[PDB]
Amino acid sequence: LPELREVVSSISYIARQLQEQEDH
Amino acid sequence: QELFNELKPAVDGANFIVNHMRDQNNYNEEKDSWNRVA
Amino acid sequence: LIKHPEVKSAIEGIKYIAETMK
Repeated sequence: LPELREVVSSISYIARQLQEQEDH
Repeated sequence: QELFNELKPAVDGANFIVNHMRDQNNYNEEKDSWNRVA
Repeated sequence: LIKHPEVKSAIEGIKYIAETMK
């Protein structure tokens, strides 16, 4: 299921970006 | 089930996003309270 | 399946974001 993998990738990217936002 | 491990990055990321939104909302609410006190 | 506290928390959280921006 590549669609679920892409969903997981997008969610991981969003969480990572919010982590960098918190560090900043 | 392998579905749980496959979706665990998504579940953890969603929980992190939810916590970030909730913390930001509480922060904004406190700032709004300070504005009203002023 | 939904018995896990984390998926339940995630669903309720997504609804919380939607209500907050509404």
